[PDB]
Amino acid sequence: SFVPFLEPFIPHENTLLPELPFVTLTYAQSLDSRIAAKKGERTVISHQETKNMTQYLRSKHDAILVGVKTVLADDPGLNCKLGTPIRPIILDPTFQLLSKIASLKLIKLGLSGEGEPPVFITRKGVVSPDLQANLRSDYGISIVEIADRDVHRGKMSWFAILKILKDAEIHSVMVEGGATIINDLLICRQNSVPLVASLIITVGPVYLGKDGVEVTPARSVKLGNVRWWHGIQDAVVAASLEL
Amino acid sequence: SFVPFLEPFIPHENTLLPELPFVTLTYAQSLDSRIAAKKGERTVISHQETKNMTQYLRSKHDAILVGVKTVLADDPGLNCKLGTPIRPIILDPTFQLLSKIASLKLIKLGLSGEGEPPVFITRKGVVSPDLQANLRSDYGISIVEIADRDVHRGKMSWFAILKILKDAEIHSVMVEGGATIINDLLICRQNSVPLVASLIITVGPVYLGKDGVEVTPARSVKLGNVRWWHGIQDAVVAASLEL
Ligand SMILES: NC(=O)c1ccc[n+]([C@@H]2O[C@H](COP(=O)([O-])OP(=O)(O)OC[C@H]3O[C@@H](n4cnc5c(N)ncnc54)[C@H](OP(=O)(O)O)[C@@H]3O)[C@@H](O)[C@H]2O)c1
Ligand SMILES: NC(=O)c1ccc[n+]([C@@H]2O[C@H](COP(=O)([O-])OP(=O)(O)OC[C@H]3O[C@@H](n4cnc5c(N)ncnc54)[C@H](OP(=O)(O)O)[C@@H]3O)[C@@H](O)[C@H]2O)c1
Repeated sequence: SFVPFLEPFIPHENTLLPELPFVTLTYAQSLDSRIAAKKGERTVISHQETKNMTQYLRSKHDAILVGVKTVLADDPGLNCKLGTPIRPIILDPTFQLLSKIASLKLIKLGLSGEGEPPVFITRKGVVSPDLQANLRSDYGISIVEIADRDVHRGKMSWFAILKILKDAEIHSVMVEGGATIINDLLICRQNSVPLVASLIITVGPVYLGKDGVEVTPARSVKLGNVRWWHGIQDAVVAASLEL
Repeated sequence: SFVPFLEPFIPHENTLLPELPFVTLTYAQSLDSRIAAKKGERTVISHQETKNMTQYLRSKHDAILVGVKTVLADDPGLNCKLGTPIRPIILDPTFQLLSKIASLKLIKLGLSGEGEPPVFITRKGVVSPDLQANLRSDYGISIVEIADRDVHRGKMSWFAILKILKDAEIHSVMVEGGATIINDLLICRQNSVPLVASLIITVGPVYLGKDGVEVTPARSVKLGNVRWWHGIQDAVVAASLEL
């Protein structure tokens, strides 16, 4: 199955950037490299054989990270079906989700103990210190702020985010999407060294077409240590990013 | 290997559109569904194991088809390294390749006997009857014209093309690219029946990025009879198109 297949790619000590958590970038794509169907169309890409794999990967990571738009589009739970704890991290620069906090599935799971209470990553001063105290008391939420010095062209530095997480004793983070985060992380380097340690992609045998949500990085990206797995319907490629 | 994997997908007689050849649509893609690198960058997608697979598929087809821009970009051979004959078919509506005829690898192979002399598919009256006689004498070229009735908004009808090829006793055609032709054939139906009988895709473990040549159909497309294979570097998916 996928367990021996993934054994070299689950978080491990041989990190080229030890001030950062072990970063897994992982997503499910159609053949034409879409990760969501067009607006109004149901998204069916990954089948249960590879959904199980994703749950297994979540059991090996301290944290799971997605962007606001993923939260808005999917209302994900962001816990682990095996029952191991995993900390949800939401990249929400202006805290758009504030008005939905009481409705979110990830908030509910944090309150029911079926999940861990989330961390939202925002720009400086987006959430006032007393709003943070109320949200922390009412929902268990933490707010983590990125200084303006670490924001370039309106994008928070991935290095700054990961260093904060690592300093909060998050030793491994599973970044699951969406397309913006995937595209940025695929090309993000620190002195030629990729921040992503493991890249694990489910390929579903479907086309979602030109109006689906596309993944493609701004330049070409070479992979190393490639290994393929497949089941009845889906295939999975695991790899590292080349220098 | 890939031989028993491909046995259900190589040309066979159980065809739903017997006035057409058996059509295999087959290409090599990056993970981000690009079939060629950005302008001026080298395109390395398919590794030797699947290059061998492509040559094996050519040995099962009467004909191989590409568009002009593929020929311009790649100057391809379009023969079969196993030594079996395969007829090159070039979709070239205005015969842009006229000026390059003497230089093209595929013409040289036709003249050397390592390949078969090509067929060019043009609009009506693009190549005068005595230019065709000369080109047929000087290079072995055949010109096939598509009637104006079968051309809509500049695009020739695939149903008309394949009918002509079938009527010329091409019983199976391997359509290899490029993106324009792949995108069109992925959605092309005749009374809900796809013209493509087999879809065979090599996925190479690489991203070519946003400036590469993208494959993605204009709407979502479902697959049937999905089967996966993988080697040391590449994966391969074989499927039919769903009704
Ligand atoms: N099939 C799969 O595996 C899979 C997995 C995950 C998600 N998805 C899909 O992905 C789609 C969404 O993708 P998306 O690209 O639209 O959204 P996304 O990547 O989840 O979120 C993007 C947003 O997050 C913020 N953000 C991300 N990186 C940032 C950075 N470095 N600095 C600052 N802010 C940053 C920005 O928020 P602001 O707009 O507030 O600046 C940005 O607009 C959904 O349809 C979802 O279903 C699919
Ligand atoms: N990795 C792989 O498997 C693979 C395989 C093949 C090709 N490729 C790459 O693909 C690129 C070519 O893609 P592309 O989309 O530019 O070219 P293409 O599909 O080979 O040719 C497109 C051109 O062919 C003509 N054409 C196609 N369908 C037609 C139709 N139904 N009716 C009339 N004319 C039609 C038109 O020529 P006019 O402009 O004269 O109308 C059109 O602009 C090249 O870079 C090549 O390297 C990659």
